[PDB]
Amino acid sequence: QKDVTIKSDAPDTLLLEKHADYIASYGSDYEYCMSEYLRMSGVYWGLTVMDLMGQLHRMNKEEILVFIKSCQHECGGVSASIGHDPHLLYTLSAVQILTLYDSIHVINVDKVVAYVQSLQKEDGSFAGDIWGEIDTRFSFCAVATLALLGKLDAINVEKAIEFVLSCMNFDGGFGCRPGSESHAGQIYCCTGFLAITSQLHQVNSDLLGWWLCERQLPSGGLNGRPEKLPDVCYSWWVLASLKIIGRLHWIDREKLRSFILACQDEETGGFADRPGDMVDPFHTLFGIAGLSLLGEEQIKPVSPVFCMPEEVLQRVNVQPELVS
Amino acid sequence: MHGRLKEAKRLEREQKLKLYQSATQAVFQKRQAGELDESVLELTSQILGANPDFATLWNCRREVLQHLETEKSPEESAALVKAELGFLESCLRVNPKSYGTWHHRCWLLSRLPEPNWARELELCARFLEADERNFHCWDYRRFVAAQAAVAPAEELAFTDSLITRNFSNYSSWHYRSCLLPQLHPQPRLPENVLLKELELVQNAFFTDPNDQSAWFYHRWLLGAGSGRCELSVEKSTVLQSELESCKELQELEPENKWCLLTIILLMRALDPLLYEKETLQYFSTLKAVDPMRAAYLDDLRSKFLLENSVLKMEY
Ligand SMILES: [Ca+2]
Ligand SMILES: [Zn+2]
Repeated sequence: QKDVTIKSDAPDTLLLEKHADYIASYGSDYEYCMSEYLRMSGVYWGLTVMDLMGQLHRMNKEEILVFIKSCQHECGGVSASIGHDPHLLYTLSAVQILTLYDSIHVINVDKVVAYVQSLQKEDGSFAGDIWGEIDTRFSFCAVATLALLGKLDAINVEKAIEFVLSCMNFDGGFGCRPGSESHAGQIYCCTGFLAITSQLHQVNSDLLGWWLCERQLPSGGLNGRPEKLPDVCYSWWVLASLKIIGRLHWIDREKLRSFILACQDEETGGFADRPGDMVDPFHTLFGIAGLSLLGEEQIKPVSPVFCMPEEVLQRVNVQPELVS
Repeated sequence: MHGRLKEAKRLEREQKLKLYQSATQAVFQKRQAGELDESVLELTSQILGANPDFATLWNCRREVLQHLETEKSPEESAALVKAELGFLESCLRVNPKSYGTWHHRCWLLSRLPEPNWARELELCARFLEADERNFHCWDYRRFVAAQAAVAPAEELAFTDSLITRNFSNYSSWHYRSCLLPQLHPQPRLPENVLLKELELVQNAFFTDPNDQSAWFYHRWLLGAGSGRCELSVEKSTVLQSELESCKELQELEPENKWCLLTIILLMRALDPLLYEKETLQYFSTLKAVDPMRAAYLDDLRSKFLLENSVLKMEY
């Protein structure tokens, strides 16, 4: 019932040239300045989307590699920006970036591994950093980081699995911690986790698949849970989860595709969360990544687990089997 | 960022920036200098109010509070924690959905000798009456309930009032789904519990047939419970009664897809083979009413038809 109405002059074509221009120029002040606490992830979003569009070369590799090395702390963890504190979120983003650039050597991999290992708790959960916040988002960050590094065996895998499964809910979904309500972002993190650790047989794909496909509103856009507004970044969170569990056809592909394209800004380029809002690189990545999962020919195939081009993951030989 | 709809305004924020930037600079200089003091707390208070997702600044506050506890009197430390609780609450008023703010409050409370958990449960009730879907607040409430050993039964009574007073109800039904199994444990719900729950959810979705949360919870009840098809006379009768009530509702709300799906599910729960004809008829009606779910509905129907072949081959 809560939904947007898409206007009749909303963009209905894919404006790749404009999106690559938008990202290539991003960061040449306010919100920028203000989002510096997530810069490493911001860099990952821009680079990944450019690579999916065949334009990664237009970004600054050498500059990014120096920035990344400057963000690894003595504990082995990586921060969002220079002088900020290390966290699993930005350790993942950094490793995804280095993987895109085949430059893993730029940081101390042994120390990343020991950092991830040190944040696992007795129940198998992961804290995001030394201050102890527990979230299944960090379970995914931990195993996704380690998988890309070839070091999944560094953590207690069965305990980690048991924790994630203790976050499974009556509706087939997953939340932040045990007892937490189902949410598409957490569902992405947990199904991604279970793909990486070879535990998808433990998901009820029909039940969760149903909950996910019921995220699609009359507008064609997807929300993140019952009774919320659609948002372009669920084109990623919901669609990726559906793909992981083999139920992507449970969405109306054409209606979602029209919704996503309506979220483009035809003047600036980029995508916004919903039509006619302000554009950002986060929604630009997730819009483009959603279109690729839906089979858009001008965009490289994207991994639903790692949100990186499949050709990158093929190179590092990390491609978790999904549900057929 | 989300929900950002597309000189004095533009120059004001050029002024915000430059103060935020100088305050930020100053915090990091003080930190590298090892100056873990109140003036840090003053500097970060300015920044965290508007930018609570600046996680490193919450870490700085904790570093300061940790340090000051070492070299301040008990009474001075107590004053600092009470000031922090006030700061946190003022932050939650402007941005009630920040992971950093909720975590800092947990971190703080977990350290106290000492903590007034009843006051924290009340804080939850207030934030939940403002937004009954705020999962951060529900998570914090679960944390507080555990720390203070609040009994499942008490939390169950809290969910009832929330469900009946309105509306907006998914988070409260979800909580019930976790609470009930604790009251009636097992290493699946007991039938008497199940029947009461069915009566409660069925009130909900007849009261507001829109209200997707009751239908989602009801689908769970229908499987939790069971068990199978060794249906008691009472449960058999209750489910047949639900079936007819959904048919009535169908007549009243002919665009309501939730009641149609639920009719199909009820027939499955009652007698898959005896209701095969009607099940197939309902699938057609439902696909026409909810076309976006056509692929899902064909797959569900194919699953049920396979189940039906297997039942007939057990003859
Ligand atoms: Ca370049
Ligand atoms: Zn979004």
